[PDB]
Amino acid sequence: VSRNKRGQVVGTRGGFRGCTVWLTGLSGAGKTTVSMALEEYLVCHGIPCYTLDGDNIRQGLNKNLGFSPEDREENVRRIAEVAKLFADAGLVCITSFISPYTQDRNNARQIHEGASLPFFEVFVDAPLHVCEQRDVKGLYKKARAGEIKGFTGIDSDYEKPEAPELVLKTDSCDVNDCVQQVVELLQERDIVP
Amino acid sequence: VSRNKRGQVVGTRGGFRGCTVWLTGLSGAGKTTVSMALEEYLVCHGIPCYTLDGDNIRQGLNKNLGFSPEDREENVRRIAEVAKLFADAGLVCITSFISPYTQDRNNARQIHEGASLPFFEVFVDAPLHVCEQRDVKGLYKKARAGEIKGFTGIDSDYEKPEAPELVLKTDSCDVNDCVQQVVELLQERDIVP
Ligand SMILES: Nc1ncnc2c1ncn2[C@@H]1O[C@H](COP(=O)(O)OP(=O)(O)O)[C@@H](O)[C@H]1O
Ligand SMILES: Nc1ncnc2c1ncn2[C@@H]1O[C@H](COP(=O)(O)OP(=O)(O)O)[C@@H](O)[C@H]1O
Ligand SMILES: Nc1ncnc2c1ncn2[C@@H]1O[C@H](COP(=O)(O)OS(=O)(=O)O)[C@@H](O)[C@H]1O
Ligand SMILES: Nc1ncnc2c1ncn2[C@@H]1O[C@H](COP(=O)(O)OS(=O)(=O)O)[C@@H](O)[C@H]1O
Repeated sequence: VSRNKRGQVVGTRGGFRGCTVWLTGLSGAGKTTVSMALEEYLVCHGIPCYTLDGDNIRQGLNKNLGFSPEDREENVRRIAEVAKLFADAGLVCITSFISPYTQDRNNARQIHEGASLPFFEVFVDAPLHVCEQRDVKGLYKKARAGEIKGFTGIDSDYEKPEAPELVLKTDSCDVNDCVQQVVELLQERDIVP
Repeated sequence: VSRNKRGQVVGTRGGFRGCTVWLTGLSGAGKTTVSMALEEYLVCHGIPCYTLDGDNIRQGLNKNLGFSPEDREENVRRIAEVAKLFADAGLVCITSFISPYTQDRNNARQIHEGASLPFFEVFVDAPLHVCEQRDVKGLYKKARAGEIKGFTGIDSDYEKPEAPELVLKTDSCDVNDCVQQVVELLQERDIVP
């Protein structure tokens, strides 16, 4: 069946709006918080969606991947292909992964734009020194202590987005305020009516 | 957000009905035909769904897998995890893969029933001699000729389902008739109202 027919039966608000909102950023930058609140926002506004994150991907589909650069590349590649299917199905697919390599984020975008599906890269941008100081899950302490090897920002590279569709300054917005900025982008791009 | 809230915004017909319809069977048994017509049927009845098949999975997510037993196991494992996400999102996920190994089909089921998501194994059951004689894509000729190695039914095993939820005798039903049997199962299980 065609995408337009999907858009008729997916959700109450007519129109096909499948797409992928690709969050990227350091550990503790707020990706989980923003993605969960974005999901709540969309559902409350009648827009079916689904979130892919480390919790539901790296314990399942990607349980056989570590954090070597090669495994992060394959992690993101698989996530991009799954997000493309969710977008093709008519859902707003929100992805919440560190995704530290420019090439793999751009490969994820190419998979979508080849299939003529919208792809929005959102750089969840908090300074590393802020993420370390808050250390919301204690991970940065263990990384400095050597108990987690190759942790992004400490012993593994994060390549900052140079051309995201949106930059979220999460040391300066509360959850709902950063969500409002994502909603504005989705309205501009005719995802959210 | 919860599954019940998803069921409110996914589709027009209220109620959460996410699940996976897992087709299994020999090449040429009719999996593609039945899955595509099932998708058409559900969409026409206002039920959002999505089909995973060799066309959209083995050229994308699973492009790095062959047909060794080990690669078929990983192929099915990844597909099962993706189907579980689609079911969790509230969609009827139709899968259309040979899935020749009992253990991997049962592992796929366990992934779903652990997450309390319904899983319906449909054995698309045509005799191998029938599939060979029709040879709808010419594949069986190339398998006998040695141009495709380890082709299911010729140089690779198909373990017949012993406990499917439904057996589809596709040498004896036309497309719509086999679809009607799947619809009956989904009605019995409160997926289709
Ligand atoms: N001053 C603030 N008040 C409320 N929420 C905030 C504030 N600053 C950031 N956030 C939100 O908190 C999450 C993490 O922000 P961060 O500054 O990394 O940690 P923390 O919020 O614990 O200070 C992000 O989703 C962000 O949107
Ligand atoms: N007598 C029939 N008339 C119409 N469709 C059929 C008939 N027998 C099978 N089918 C459908 O054709 C597809 C493949 O059936 P199969 O017998 O393997 O090949 P073929 O249909 O070319 O004879 C299946 O989806 C099945 O539902
Ligand atoms: N070495 C690590 N580097 C970054 N995150 C890690 C590492 N080890 C475990 N984690 C974590 O695994 C999740 C990050 O995974 P991803 O977002 O999937 O990373 S990515 O680089 O491959 O995109 C977080 O739960 C998290 O803190
Ligand atoms: N050696 C093969 N055995 C079975 N199918 C093959 C083989 N090589 C290519 N194909 C095909 O690949 C698809 C079957 O793939 P799957 O359904 O994904 O198989 S499975 O065994 O791993 O579940 C069909 O398009 C098809 O005919």
